[PDB]
Order: sequence, then C-alpha cells, then structure tokens
Amino acid sequence: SQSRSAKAGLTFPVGRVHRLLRRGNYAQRIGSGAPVYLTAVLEYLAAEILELAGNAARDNKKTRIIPRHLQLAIRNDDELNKLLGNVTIAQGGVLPNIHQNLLP
Amino acid sequence: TRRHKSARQLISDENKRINALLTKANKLVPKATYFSVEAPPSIRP
Amino acid sequence: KAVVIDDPPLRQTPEPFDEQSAYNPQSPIAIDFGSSKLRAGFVNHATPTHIFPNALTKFRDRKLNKNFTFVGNDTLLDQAVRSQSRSPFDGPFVTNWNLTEEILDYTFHHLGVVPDNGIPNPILLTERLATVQSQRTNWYQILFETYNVPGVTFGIDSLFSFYNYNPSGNKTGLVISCGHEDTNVIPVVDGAGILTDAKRINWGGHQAVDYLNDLMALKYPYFPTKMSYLQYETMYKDYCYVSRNYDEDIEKILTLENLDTNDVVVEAPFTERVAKEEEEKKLKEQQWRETDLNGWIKDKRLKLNKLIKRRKEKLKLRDEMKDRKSQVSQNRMKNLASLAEDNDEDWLIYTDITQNPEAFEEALEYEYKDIVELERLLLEHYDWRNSILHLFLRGPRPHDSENIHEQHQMHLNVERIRVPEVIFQPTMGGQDQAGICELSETILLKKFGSQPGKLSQTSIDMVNNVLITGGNAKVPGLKERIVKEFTGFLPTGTNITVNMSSDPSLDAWKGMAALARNEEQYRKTVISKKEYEEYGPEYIKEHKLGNTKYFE
Amino acid sequence: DNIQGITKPAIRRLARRGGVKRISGLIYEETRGVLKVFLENVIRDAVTYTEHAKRKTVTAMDVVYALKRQGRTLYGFGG
Amino acid sequence: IYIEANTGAVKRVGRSDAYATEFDLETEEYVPLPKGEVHKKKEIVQDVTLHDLDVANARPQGGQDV
Amino acid sequence: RKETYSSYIYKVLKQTHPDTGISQKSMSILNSFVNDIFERIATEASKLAAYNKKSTISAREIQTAVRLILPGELAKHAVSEGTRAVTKYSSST
Repeated sequence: SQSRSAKAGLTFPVGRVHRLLRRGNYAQRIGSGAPVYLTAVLEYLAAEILELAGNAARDNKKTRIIPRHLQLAIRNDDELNKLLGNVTIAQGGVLPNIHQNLLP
Repeated sequence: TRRHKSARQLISDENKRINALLTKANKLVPKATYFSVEAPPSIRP
Repeated sequence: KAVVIDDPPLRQTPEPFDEQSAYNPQSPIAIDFGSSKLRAGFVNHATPTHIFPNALTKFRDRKLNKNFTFVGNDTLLDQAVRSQSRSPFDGPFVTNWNLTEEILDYTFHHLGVVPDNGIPNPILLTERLATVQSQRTNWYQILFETYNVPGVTFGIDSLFSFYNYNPSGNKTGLVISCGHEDTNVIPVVDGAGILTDAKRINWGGHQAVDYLNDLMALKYPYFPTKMSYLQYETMYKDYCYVSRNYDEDIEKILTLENLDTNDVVVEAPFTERVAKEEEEKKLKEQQWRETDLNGWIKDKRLKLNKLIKRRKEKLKLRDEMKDRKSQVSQNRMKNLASLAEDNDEDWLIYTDITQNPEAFEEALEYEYKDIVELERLLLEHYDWRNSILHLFLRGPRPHDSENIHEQHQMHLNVERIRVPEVIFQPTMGGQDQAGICELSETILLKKFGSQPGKLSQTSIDMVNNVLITGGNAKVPGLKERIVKEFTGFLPTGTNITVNMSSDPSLDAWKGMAALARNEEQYRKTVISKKEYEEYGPEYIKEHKLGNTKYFE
Repeated sequence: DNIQGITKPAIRRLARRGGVKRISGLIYEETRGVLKVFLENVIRDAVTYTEHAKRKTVTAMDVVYALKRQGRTLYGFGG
Repeated sequence: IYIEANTGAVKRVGRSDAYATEFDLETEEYVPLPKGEVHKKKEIVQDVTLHDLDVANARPQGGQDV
Repeated sequence: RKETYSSYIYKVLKQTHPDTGISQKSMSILNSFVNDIFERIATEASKLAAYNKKSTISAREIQTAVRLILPGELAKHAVSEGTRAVTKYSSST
C-alpha cells in the first residue's frame, strides 16, 4: 500500500534504517519504534544543518552550497561545534580569528 | 492453595470467560456485567 | 500562623470483646466488609459494636522469635505496627483470602461467640455491584466450608442504606453512593434496584488522597521531609470542600482579597596629587550636600536612574545575544561572513566582534558597583503581588528563603476545590467517563419512558426521593452543588428533595439490621446449605436488594 | 559552606601531588569551578545510566562505565 | 437565542460557554447562560402620535426591514 | 545499486531554500555526517541494550542514547520531535 515514512510523517526512509539496523549486528531483536525514532532524529539533525548552511550560503550572496558555508555553519554554532569538535572537514578552511594584542 | 490472582488479570479472565460464552451462544444478550456497568464517555467537550 | 499536622494520635485502650453469656446461637450477625473499614455487630442492636480499619500485621519479635497477629484497632498501638499494616483488598476486589479468614476469626473471637463445628449464626454480607464470578465463588467456598454457616445473603450497601431510610421496601428513588474506591448511581423502582441502568465511576477517596499527594509532590519538588498517607488524609479531610460553581471560582481564587481568607498554611513537623584631588572632590561634594541636599539628591537620583537604564539595556543586549534565531545573531553572522567572504577601522571592527562572555560579566559587575555608588550618593544627599506564581506557592505574604520554619510550610489555595471536583469532571483525574450530574441527567431525562421535555411519573418519583450515601459524602457543599445542578437541567417547578444522613458511613449496617429485624422479607434472600449443594457455586439469588444474573 | 567541604589543605595536597612548589593565594575559585563541572558531567551521565536501569541508587558500575564513555576509564571497581 | 412571543422576533445572542472548548480557536463568540427564568412577562405603555401612523402608512419606497 | 541519502536531504533542503543547490563535495559531507551519527547512536543503543541483560533494542534505549550523545538543547528538541513522530506512527487508526 503506502510506506511507513508517510505514516509517521517523515521524508527519510524507515524500512531502509530498519534494514541497516537489522544485519548491523547491534542486537538480535529490534523493536518497531526504533527506526521511526532514529528517522525523526536524523530528520531534525539534517534539517538544522541545512538551515544553517542555507543561511551561510545566502550570507555569501552565492546561490549554491559550498563546504566553506558548511564550515561557517558548523563553527559559528555553539553546540553543533560541540557535537562536531572531533571531525575534520573537507575543503572548509578556518574561521578568521586574530588575537587582540597582535593588533597594534 | 491458590495462586495470587491480582486485580489486573481478574478483569482479563472475566471478559475472556464472557467472550467465550458469547461466542458459544453465537454458534445471548448480557444484562448486568462488570463492563456494562461502566460509565460511558461524556458528550460535552 | 501555620497549623502543624502530624500522624494521627495512637489509641491507648486496647479493643475489648463482648461477653459470651449474652451470645445466643440463633440471632443473625451482620458484617460490612468494606475496603476502608469493617463494621460488625449483632442484629438486636441499632449501632454496630465493632468498627475498626481493615488491616493486619504479621508482627515479628526479635527476642521471642514468634510471629504475632494484630488486627484492626490493635494495629493502632505502635507507629511501627501502624506503618506495616496490610489490607486484604487490591483495588475494588479481594486477592488473598488467608488475610480475610484471619480477620474473620479475629472478629468472631471479639463478638463473644462460643461455636461448635463452625458458626451457627447466619451472616449478612455486602458485595460490590456486578461482582466477578470468582469473588462470589470464593466467598461461597470459604463460608460454606470453613465456617459451616446455615444462611448467606448478598447485597449492595447502597441498597441497604436505601432500605434503612425507606423501610417499607417498595419506594422509588435515586441512590448516589461515594465509596472508598468507586462512585455509583443506582436507580430504584418500587424498591427493586434496576441494575441494568446503574453506572459506576472509577474514583473514590483513595484516588482523591493519591491525587492530593501527587499534586503536593509536583508543587514542592525540594521539600525536605517525606509525608505519609495519613497526613495527606488529614489535609484532605480538613481543608477540602466542593465549590458552588467551579467554572467561575478559579477566576477569582488567586486574587489578593480572596487569598486573605481562603488560604491554609500547613507546617511539617520537625526538630599624592590624585589623592589630593579626590579629597578636594569629596570636600566639594560634602559642601554641596550640606549646601543643597535636595538638588544633589535629585542629581544623584537621575544618575542612578541613568545607570539603571544602562544596566537594563546591557541585560537586554545580553539576553538578545543568547537567542540564535534573533536578528542580532543574524547580524553577527553577516559581519562574520563579511570578514570571511570578500585598514585600521576594519581591524578595530574585527577586534570588536570578538566574544565577550566574561567581559560582559565584569562590565555588569562594574555597572552594579557604579549603581551602588549612585545609590550611596542619593542616600548621602519585582513586586511579588504581580506574580501569580508567587501567590500560587507562598500565598499573599512575602517569603523568606532563609527561615527554617518557612522551609517546611505548605499552602493550600487551589487544591481545596480542585481535589473534590473530580467526581463531577472525571477527565481531570484521567478517567474518560461522564460526571455525576451527566449520568443523573441521562438517567432521568432519557430513560424509564421519559422523552426529553416531559417527565414520566417514575422520573418524578425518582427526583422526589434522591438519597446521598457513602463515606466520601463528608465533603461540605456536596448537597447544595447537586441540588443546583439538578434544578439546572430539570424542567421548572419540579420538586427536588435530596436526603443525606448525619453520618453517611453507618447507614449500610443499619440497613442490614433493619432487613434482619423484618422477618417477612428476610426469607427471600437467604441461601441455605442445601441450595449451595444443589445448584453449586454458580448461583445468583434474584431479590430486590442484591445482584442479578449476567444474561437474559 | 556548601562548596566549602573541600578546603585549603586538600587542594594544597592535590597541587603538591601535581609536583608544584609555589601556589597562588587565590587559585581557589577556578579549581572549585572545574571540580564542580567535572562532578556534574560524571554524575549526570551516571544518573542517566541508572535511570534507564530503573535503579534509583547510583552504583559503582554505572560511574565506571560513565568514565569509560568519557575516555577516563577506571580499573578495579568492576568492568 | 431570544424569542418574543407576541411579535415573533428572533435574535441570536451567541453560542453558550458550555461549548467553549470544542476548539482552541473559533469565530463564534461565547456568552454565559441566563440566570433568569426562560419565561418573562411585562406590561408596557406605548405612546404614539397621529403623525407617526401617518408616516408609517405613507412610505413610498416600501416597508423596510427591522 | 550504490546506496546514498541524496534524494531525501535534497527534498528537506527544498522545503526551506528552493533556489539553492548543493555541491558534490558538500553532498558527501552530509552523507558522511548522517552515517556517522547513525553509527554512533546505534552503537550506544546496542551498548545500553547489553547493559541490562536485554536482548531487544526498543525506542527507550534509543531515547536514552540520544539523551547521552547530543548536547542539551539539541537533545530536548530531538526527543520532542521523535516522541511526536512515534505517537503519530503508533496511532495509525
């Protein structure tokens, strides 16, 4: 009939993450609310990152999403930086920071 | 010697006995059981 | 002044027993097996001779190594034996029958009975409305086997109280009973309870005290003392009443003039040139304060007001910077990307765009010191009444956090009328059921051949004989509220009579005594030993005061 | 007197176990602060671990697995 | 509602406040119940002039609505 | 059939920024980020399932793992949205 993603009101797939949880040998039994909970969490995280990336891309006055905008969105935000304080970025650059006494 | 038979499963075996009797009778009408006495939900908001 | 609650005081005199000389083996004996209290006594009296809570302890002595047994009023002797009391009931039903057998042995000993091969007296017993078959099976088994009783009758305590207040046995009325664990509405036609139209709400005194305990736990999450069930029962018994109109009382329950009279406070029980210039400036300021104190005080007040406005603007800026969705954060991101996408002034702008979490705190401390200096210069030359939350916790008085007595205080302002309202609106307690007035309305206006708009004679006789019983009818304002609702939905000119006894918890036993004293209609309800041996435990005696069969 | 349970000889001993010789006279408060944040991280994780286990006392097993989550794993008190 | 027995005029005051929580946001205004009785009776005196009847019977466009 | 999350984050970008495009390196950033979050949350849920002698992973373990992984405001918003999605899915009647 119809998929479970529209049944739970999501755009990310549910059977796909159910499959990836199944033979990923995390456990031999998996409940039914597990893929919809994981799907909603991934929805919110991707939507937040895409919001900040689109704001940075518009802030550059440039109509595509370039990883410099991703770096700006990751490091400008507080707890997104806390979540991603370990991962190195591809083609992102470094936020501009000069220490105060080097200015004469 | 009896099992403990707490209050949650007394309702369960009672309505399963009622359903068994009703399905036997279908293959009748209740008068005053524990579930017909229960108050219906209200019709005002 | 806050009143102090505690545990109820312990009983001193132990429970006595009746003399065995006055016992005769032919009089019946009435037993009211209640979920909250036990009422037993002989038929020839008007009041029961034994009233005690339905409780039992298996007392263990460390020294004598003997399992003791304290039942009822004997459990009201020590705090430790009071706290470990156990009831045979679990919800509206009975689970373990060994406790019931022990309690029945206790109350048979205290009645001065000398038996032989069981009890020779027939018993009178109460039962729940539409009881499970297992319950009556177990009752038949324990009576007719362990006690050798000749006769047993079963009935509902509401119909017993109705028979007590209508001894002719053929009247027509409406019964409302507020029990310990449920509330029932039973219509009575010609003295016979119409059990196909009775209704039940799953709410009683026990759920009400649990509701009050949960509300008090959620209201004061840092209360340092643990409160017991009996203390919450005393607060429920003392300072709870039914409002005349709940829909408009909550609009004015938290005004200041209403909180002066309708607030209860409950106390828990417990046991060189710069220095010369500064000195010259201080001397000039002292000379100006001695010369013109009013103008200097006005200028210092204006400076303090300007400092307070600057501090408020700084706090507003600090709060606005904390919001990621604010326009200030968007402007900060625009300036940051403007330093990251495309001079000494731009260098100073980049220096000024740095994060200042601790610098803002240091500047706020400096501004607070400047405001303190401005207040000192003004001296030299946030209202809790607008806070609904402060009125909700701490009432109409100012609160001291450092007071040890105020740390154990508890206020009852909204909970005096919120707790008893659940029997009228069961959705507040979590039960998806109609209220008392709704069930009475759909009984009186759409049943017994009464179309909505005109009342049949049965409905008129029902309205004219409304009786309120049960132990939970002790709440004030209940009768007036029911009368107001009843005259709300009925046609005009209808006569409404509502009867409530002085003690609505002892009318059931008086109903047993009145039925046993009336010899003629006794024998329609008694079940003999031969009856149980013939038709088995699956047997329902149809009469005007008891249960009916499950089917048609 | 709430935070004042730990005191001057205690953090003098701790700094001496750091092998330092001269301390400052008001290094007190930032050490008290990092003390506070380390404990509230560790027992917040321990409280969540014991909340999911329906165990309303905090056990040793929960806090050593809280540290092993945090990368500061302890040996000897289970594992 | 409001019903006059002699004239037949019908005026809708508004929805009762017992149905105030059927929705969170609504176009309908909510009014309380009458504390009075349903049936009310009163005697009044009317004062008219001959010019009032003259101008009531001599409307040239037609009898307007209430 | 090499499998990737490209279409789904294409639409959830499209419901808020219609006139915006994604580069392929950026496309890979979001794909790797989603897979890393999935791996971290799932291995924490499996560890918490093995904590309590429990052979089944349900929604409560993943809620506890989400409360363990994320920082606080992200955590409370994630459990709010996930609880709303679970109650939407369960009441499919």
